[PDB]
Amino acid sequence: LPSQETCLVEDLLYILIGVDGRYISVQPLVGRQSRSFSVEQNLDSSVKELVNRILPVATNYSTVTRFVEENSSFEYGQVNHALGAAMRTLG
Amino acid sequence: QPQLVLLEETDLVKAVLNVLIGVVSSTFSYNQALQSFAVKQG
Repeated sequence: LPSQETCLVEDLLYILIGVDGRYISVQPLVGRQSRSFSVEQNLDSSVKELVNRILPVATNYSTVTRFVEENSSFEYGQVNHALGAAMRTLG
Repeated sequence: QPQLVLLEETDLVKAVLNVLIGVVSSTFSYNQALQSFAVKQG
């Protein structure tokens, strides 16, 4: 059980950066604007509810990274170009 | 009604730790129909 927990905390660490995890695969909705995470099967529902409350922070991180990389497609002189690049400083 | 032989005491002090934060343990089953926690009966 604790080795499978240290299994999880590395798989948690992989999705904080915006990177595809080891046992958590990412299914793109329209290209990962909203990420449907596929976590591995459980042999214990105790740790399943622990990872379930963590994944909304990567759901919200996927929207902002989708938008600030859409600002490269917004490549003009506009206030959206300076807003999202300041959002990249927060990222 | 009998179910089976005893668990350990160190498993108990971790199961009470999970129900306080709102996470089910191996002995806790959250029931959405009553919005309550449920321990096994026996």
